[PDB]
Amino acid sequence: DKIIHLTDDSFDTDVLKADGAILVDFWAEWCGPCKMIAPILDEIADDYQGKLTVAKLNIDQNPGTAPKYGIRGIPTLLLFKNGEVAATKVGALSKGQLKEFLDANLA
Repeated sequence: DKIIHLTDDSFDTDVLKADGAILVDFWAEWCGPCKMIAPILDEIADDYQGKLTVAKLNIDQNPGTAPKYGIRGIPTLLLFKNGEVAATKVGALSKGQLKEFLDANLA
């Protein structure tokens, strides 16, 4: 498993202190589009090994963090660069859509 399973307590260390790119997924279990991008995120974790880390924060189990980033709709994917959000994607997307988004914003 290449994915970081975040908590509200671990966010600072896992995301804000990490030396590189973290793709954070803000999601919930009852959220249909959230569950659709889940296996895509697994594949991307594999594909982007050494370029970025994928991390997931479930917003019901960890209610404190989303509001700090003004998250309303889910899924919301935030690409962090050394603790600094670089890019925002709200809603579901295919692997092809995520690849382009990542390639364009990792540059």
